[PDB]
Amino acid sequence: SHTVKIYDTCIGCTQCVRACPTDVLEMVPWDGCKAGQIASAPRTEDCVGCKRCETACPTDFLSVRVYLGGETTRSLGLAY
Amino acid sequence: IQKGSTVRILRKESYWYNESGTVVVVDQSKVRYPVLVRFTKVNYAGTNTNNFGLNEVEEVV
Amino acid sequence: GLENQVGFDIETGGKPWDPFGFAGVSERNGLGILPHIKWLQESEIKHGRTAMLAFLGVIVPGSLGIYVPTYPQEPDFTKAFSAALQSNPLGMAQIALAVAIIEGHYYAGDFWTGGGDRQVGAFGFDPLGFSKGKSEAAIKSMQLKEIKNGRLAMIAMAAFASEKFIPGSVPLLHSAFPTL
Amino acid sequence: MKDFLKYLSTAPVLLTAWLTFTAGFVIEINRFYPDALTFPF
Amino acid sequence: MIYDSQVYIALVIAVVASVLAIRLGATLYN
Amino acid sequence: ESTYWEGKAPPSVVLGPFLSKIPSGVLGPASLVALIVGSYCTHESNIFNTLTVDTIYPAYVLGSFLTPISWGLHVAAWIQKMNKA
Amino acid sequence: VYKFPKFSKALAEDPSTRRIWYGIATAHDFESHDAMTESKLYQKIFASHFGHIAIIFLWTAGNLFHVAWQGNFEAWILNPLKVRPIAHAIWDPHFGQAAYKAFLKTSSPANLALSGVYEWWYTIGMRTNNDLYQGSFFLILLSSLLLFAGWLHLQPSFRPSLDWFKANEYRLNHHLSGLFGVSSLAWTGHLVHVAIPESRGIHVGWDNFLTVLPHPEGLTPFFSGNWKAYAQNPDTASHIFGSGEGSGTAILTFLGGFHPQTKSLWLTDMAHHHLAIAVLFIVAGHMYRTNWLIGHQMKLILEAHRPPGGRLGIGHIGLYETITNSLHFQLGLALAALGVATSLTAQHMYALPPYAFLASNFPTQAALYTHHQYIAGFLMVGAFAHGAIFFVRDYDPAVNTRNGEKNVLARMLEHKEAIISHLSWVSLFLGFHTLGIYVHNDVVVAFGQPEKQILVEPLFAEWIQAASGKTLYNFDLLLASSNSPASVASSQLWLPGWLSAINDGKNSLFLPIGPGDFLVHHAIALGLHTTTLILVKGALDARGSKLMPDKKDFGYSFPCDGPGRGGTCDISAWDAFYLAMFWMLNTIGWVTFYWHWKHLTLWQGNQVQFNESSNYIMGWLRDYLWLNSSPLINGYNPFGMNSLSVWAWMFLFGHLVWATGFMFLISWRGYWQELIETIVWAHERTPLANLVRWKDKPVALSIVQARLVGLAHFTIGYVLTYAAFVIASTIGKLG
Amino acid sequence: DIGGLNPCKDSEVFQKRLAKTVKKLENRLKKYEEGTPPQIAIQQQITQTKQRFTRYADSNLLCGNDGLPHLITDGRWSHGSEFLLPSILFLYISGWIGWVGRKYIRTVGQTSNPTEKEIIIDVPLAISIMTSGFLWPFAAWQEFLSGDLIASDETITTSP
Ligand code: CLA
Ligand code: CLA
Ligand code: CLA
Ligand code: CLA
Ligand code: CLA
Ligand SMILES: CC1=C(/C=C/C(C)=C/C=C/C(C)=C/C=C/C=C(C)/C=C/C=C(C)/C=C/C2=C(C)CCCC2(C)C)C(C)(C)CCC1
Ligand code: SF4
Repeated sequence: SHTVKIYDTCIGCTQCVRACPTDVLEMVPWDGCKAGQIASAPRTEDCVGCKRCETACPTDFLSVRVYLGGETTRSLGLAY
Repeated sequence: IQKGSTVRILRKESYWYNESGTVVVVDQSKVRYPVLVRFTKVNYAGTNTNNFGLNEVEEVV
Repeated sequence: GLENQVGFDIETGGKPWDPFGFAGVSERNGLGILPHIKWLQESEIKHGRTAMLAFLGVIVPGSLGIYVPTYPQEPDFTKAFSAALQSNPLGMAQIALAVAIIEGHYYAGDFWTGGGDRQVGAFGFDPLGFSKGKSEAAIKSMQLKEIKNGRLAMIAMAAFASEKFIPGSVPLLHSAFPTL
Repeated sequence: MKDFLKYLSTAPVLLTAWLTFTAGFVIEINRFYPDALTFPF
Repeated sequence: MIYDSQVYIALVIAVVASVLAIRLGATLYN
Repeated sequence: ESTYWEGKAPPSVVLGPFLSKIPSGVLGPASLVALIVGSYCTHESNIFNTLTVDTIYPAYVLGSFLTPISWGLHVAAWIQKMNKA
Repeated sequence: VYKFPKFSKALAEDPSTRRIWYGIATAHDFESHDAMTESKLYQKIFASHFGHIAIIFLWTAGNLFHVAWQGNFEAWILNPLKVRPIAHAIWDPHFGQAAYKAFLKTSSPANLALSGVYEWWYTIGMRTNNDLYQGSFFLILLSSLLLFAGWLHLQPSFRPSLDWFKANEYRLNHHLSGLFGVSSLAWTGHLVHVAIPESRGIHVGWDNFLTVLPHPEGLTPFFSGNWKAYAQNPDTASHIFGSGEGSGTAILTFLGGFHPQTKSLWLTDMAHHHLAIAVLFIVAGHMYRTNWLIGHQMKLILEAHRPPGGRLGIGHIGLYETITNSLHFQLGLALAALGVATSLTAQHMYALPPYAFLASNFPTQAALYTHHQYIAGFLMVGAFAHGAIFFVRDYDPAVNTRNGEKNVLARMLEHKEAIISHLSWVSLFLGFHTLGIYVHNDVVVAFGQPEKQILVEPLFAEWIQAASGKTLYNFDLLLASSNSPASVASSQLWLPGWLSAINDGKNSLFLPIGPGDFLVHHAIALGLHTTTLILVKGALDARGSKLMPDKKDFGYSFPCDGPGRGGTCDISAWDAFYLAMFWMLNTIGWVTFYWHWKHLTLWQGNQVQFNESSNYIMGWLRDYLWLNSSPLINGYNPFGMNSLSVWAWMFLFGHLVWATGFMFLISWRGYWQELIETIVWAHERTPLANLVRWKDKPVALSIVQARLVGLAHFTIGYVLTYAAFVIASTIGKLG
Repeated sequence: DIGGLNPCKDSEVFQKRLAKTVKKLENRLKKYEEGTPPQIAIQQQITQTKQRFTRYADSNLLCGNDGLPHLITDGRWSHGSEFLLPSILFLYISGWIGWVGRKYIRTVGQTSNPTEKEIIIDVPLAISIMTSGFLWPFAAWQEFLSGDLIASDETITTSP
């Protein structure tokens, strides 16, 4: 399964979570930004690696980073 | 630094590193990156603004 | 910087003559790639002294006919070097060794970036006490005279070379040194 | 004729005019002095 | 022209070099 | 140890524990003598007299090897002189 | 599906066919294997080296055996200029009677030998098919030795430690002195003892070598110091190679030039060369320090080399630990040196042929030059790729930095933009102007006015030729003058031989050059600069750029960084190698095209054809390719076939593999995954085939794998088609 | 002479080339009629060919063994009209172009909408700058002296 990391540059704009096609990211409470929220990656087993999450990231060099790793039938997007 | 001040970006992983920007607002709360800087050159993603920390910006004389 | 250095006089106003600003390119971009003003001044003194010596060495042998006894009698500086290189190889070898020793002792390599213990053309070398006790202005005037005479000798030697290469480049030259 | 002159000031029209003029004087130099392999002087 | 004995013993020696090769191959592990 | 240097001249340890103890007043003249001898040997084996199979003269050859050496000797002489030796 | 990539558990858990594909392509990347230490890495590399040397020796033994068994070496000895060497026999059941008849040579169908091994073995003193068999036997014995050593050094008590592997001074002393100098000394011993008398008709075998004196005086002059005695009475100008007629007694001489009969270097010249090289390398092998308190510690040498004014930063202080701890830095250095060395071999074995009767073997000359130049390009690209790998995975900025200031290597990443910008400027300059002059010549010649061509005489290169003695350009410079000190100095040693060879129209020694040579050399310079630009850009930008300032965190080879922020195709350092392989192939193609056309015109005699038509592109296309491709394509026609039929088949095969590479390069993934899904559905939903199901899920090749496969097809097709063309054209044009 | 070449005025192959070209043109001329425009055009071609060959012969041009003018670009002023003078001419023209482009970029770079003035050129300012490029060698060695030609550290750099 791929690896998804969140960095404290998160501004809690939720654009990553609402762009994930496989429900990998979610918004959790935080105290490091104005919005009081930070993205989390608790379901990386469903991560497919499409990187839509970091295409919607407005922070300078990203706050969500997807590191491709071992492959799985879920991560390979295999309907068969 | 304050609103309208000119600062140099010291963050290395920045599309505006070593460049000068205009401070839009410095937040007075306990946020990690309070300084908001606006630039004339859009980055590779199209944005022209970003939040920076207090130690990642250096005011121009 | 040029305002506080010897070399400018009434001939070019009162300002240091520098049309191309070559004295101020050392401080420009780069750690050091262009010579410092100290290196340029040492080059001044060296080139001027060499040019004065060369003017004497083309005038005295070629025109006046004075020759060292066991040396070729060639009144032509374009062939005298080779003629003496064959005729008296030991003399030319000793001259080259003396020149190399003199320059190595008076090395000017820290002048390129500016600095060093020596001054511009210091060289000690005051045997007959010409500057034994003098006012600072007098020493500066003597240095200015030396620099200007060196420039004049540079011009004379360049004129010699030009007339040898392009005939008629210096009109009065052959009427002022009637013999070769 | 205020916006038409501004239209003529656009990059494509100006580049086309300049390149047409450039090719024109090059072609006419080569017509009046053809087969110039070296400098005329 | 080389003889049958010359080629045969070269083949036999080549076999020995083959058994030494698999021993190195198996020692470099599966 | 610590052959690394940043001053005007390297420490004398870079010359090895045989040249580190030679006075500069010995290395200098020795370097000049070696350079002159090597140049003369090179100019006597060749240049002045053309080389031939019958004329090789190990003295001139070995001599000529003093020219490359001379370079090292006077470099060491300068290093010793600048290090107050 | 749980035990093929034993070295990688991540791959072994892949349910798709990608596991098998990646298992092959990651087998030799030992540093990335699971449960990996440095000691195991060096030990496995050591054993792999032993196996590799064994493979090389077995390959040479096979060549020797097949020449001895199915070749015509003995017949070729008696008539080297008419008999064509045979590589090995052919047994192919698909042959028709016509193919058997056409390939029939003596007793069985056989392949002509284009490796030049006949001339090489003849020169070193082989005259019998039993001498070759002895060499094959000995080489198989050596291969057995190396395999045994490789097995032994994986045993517990015989596995070397990291300190032994990283002992630089010991390895350098031994490699230099022992390997180079002692191997040169032994080669001089063989050259003299065997080769010198065998060229003079005296057989020196493994029986009468302890009793046949290589020199009549017999080691007396060496100890006595009368070393001139070994040079007295050299081979005369009427000496027949392999026979005592007109021979001499000297063993070490200066003669220069070539043998008057074989048109190759004197055997006594090469023995003297190897003796001098042996002495020099044995001397140089004592430089570094070992257990006897004298020598050099290279760490101190590197650290002490900082310019005092300061322009290289802190110098080379951190380079010792950088090179020692990285196997990719050393591999890159070795590959660059080997590439330069084999370029040297290619450039010197045609100008200065070292083997008897090899100058008149035109197909083997072309094959050898092309082979070595292609190997050179491969080695150079590999050197740069491993430099990039070192940057990605072995470079440590902390080691190469002292108190903020950076050492000589770390400073290469500071002005990396300057380096890349100037490489780009040089490449654009050369490309623009070389193409401009070539197209100007094309248009001007096409319009029927060739006099308006821009033809620049290569005066700088002709100046060098005159400096070496060529009196063809009327320069009278150094050796073209009889009064210059350069000529008087060697007038009695090697000029008469050298001048007689350089000033000869039948040699390849310093071939006469003209404007076509100028233009093609500028094309070669453009190719070299562009390949260097791609490789250097990939190496320096390997650790990151503006588009990917964390590229080092993704490794040397990764597909991309995604679809946003613009795009991100071919952004990895591996992709720079992949792109530079095309430019290396193009540059080597230009070099080999130039060499082959020049030598085809020289051999055929119509050197005026090259000198006139080589200045414009259509000249190349019409007079090299279209003209010399006629014999090759008529290797088989609707009327018959020739022994060149295999070369035409290889020509078409290379074209096919090239275009399949085009498939794999133009069409990317994603288009092949959906098609594979359709095929999967078809297989799953069809009776009589549902009984058979795959164990690994069939998936499309990965992006990096697809790039590699397309590059492999491109390169294999390129090499095969050009080898077929050059060989068949030379054979069919020059008899 | 230089590089083994010979002057084209004494090159037999050069005259052979001229004669062959003229003969081909005349043979083409034979198949047309009277003073018809095709014959006039072919006659003009013949005249231009003769003039070009005569000018190349009397031009200090060195011809090889193929009877074609070879360019001597080692730097000698004797053959200075082949490369050196065209080199100076191009350097002047290209420096003019680069200088006016750089001056326009730096001039509209200090306005409110620098990017707008790059697709829609300020033709008055463009004409003002373009005709001022005749002093580009002097302007360049008056801006380099003042330090206005080169940036120092405001230039951007990648991560490593
Ligand atoms: C690699 C060249 C080299 C180097 C690094 C040195 C270094 C040194 N020399 Mg020296 N020298 C050299 C060549 C060199 N020499 C040659 C060829 C001669 C003529 C025979 C001399 C004659 C000489 C004398 C007479 C004296 C020195 C002295 C010195 C020392 C300090 C003073 C000084 O530098 O002024 C001397 C500066 C020079 C002589 C300038 C030499 C410039 C060289 C020729 C340029 C070479 C650079 C070039 C790019 C190398 C190419 C590399 C590769 C392509 C082959 C110093 C250790 C002094 C000394 O011993 O102090 C105690 C001293 O009195 N040198
Ligand atoms: C690497 C060297 C090498 C190569 C490329 C070849 C190539 C060839 N040999 Mg051969 N051969 C070699 C060495 C080699 N030989 C040696 C050393 C011997 C002496 C034992 C022989 C004895 C031999 C005979 C007797 C015959 C051939 C034949 C042939 C041809 C058909 C293949 C065949 O039947 O192989 C059979 C080969 C053997 C029985 C000997 C083993 C070959 C070597 C020792 C193994 C090399 C392995 C290599 C390094 C890597 C292996 C990779 C593997 C793991 C996939 C082919 C041209 C046949 C032929 O001429 O047909 C026209 C044939 O009848 N060979
Ligand atoms: C005298 C002792 C000795 C000898 C003969 C060798 C020999 C060898 N060692 Mg070795 N080694 C030694 C001592 C020795 N070692 C010691 C003491 C150590 C411990 C410090 C090591 C540690 C060691 C390691 C760790 C490895 C080796 C390896 C090798 C092999 C290299 C591959 C090969 O076949 O190259 C053959 C090469 C030649 C015959 C010569 C090459 C000729 C070159 C290419 C031509 C150059 C000419 C010229 C310079 C070109 C440029 C032109 C010029 C103008 C510049 C080789 C057999 C490697 C190997 O393969 O292991 C099996 C390996 O991995 N050794
Ligand atoms: C002695 C030289 C040498 C050595 C020791 C290595 C060693 C290494 N290289 Mg390297 N390399 C070299 C030369 C060398 N290379 C050269 C010359 C090039 C330029 C072409 C490269 C380019 C290169 C790249 C681009 C990469 C490596 C990598 C690696 C590492 C893993 C290798 C691997 O996984 O193999 C895998 C082996 C294969 C996939 C087999 C490929 C076989 C090819 C396709 C040829 C087979 C087709 C054959 C000709 C069939 C003929 C067809 C017929 C019809 C005629 C390893 C440390 C990789 C790495 O990760 O390094 C850390 C990596 O990415 N190297
Ligand atoms: C010469 C180069 C070449 C070749 C051979 C092919 C071949 C093919 N392409 Mg194509 N393609 C090419 C270039 C080429 N392409 C390029 C440059 C592009 C870039 C735009 C594409 C883009 C492309 C797309 C987008 C598609 C194809 C498709 C196809 C396949 C059509 C089905 C077919 O005929 O399979 C039969 C195979 C052949 C005719 C190849 C030769 C097979 C021989 C003659 C018979 C079998 C030989 C035998 C098995 C050998 C066994 C011995 C061996 C093991 C040693 C086929 C594999 C389509 C596809 O997927 O297939 C439906 C498809 O959708 N191609
Ligand atoms: C990326 C990288 C890398 C790689 C690199 C490379 C690959 C390089 C290449 C390089 C090269 C490839 C180089 C080359 C060089 C060459 C040279 C340097 C040459 C020289 C020569 C000479 C000097 C000569 C001289 C002479 C003459 C000319 C004449 C004759 C005689 C004489 C000898 C005098 C590494 C890994 C390292 C690391 C990391 C980074
Ligand atoms: S890849 Fe990016 S987008 Fe697709 S799931 Fe994992 S996180 Fe959400």
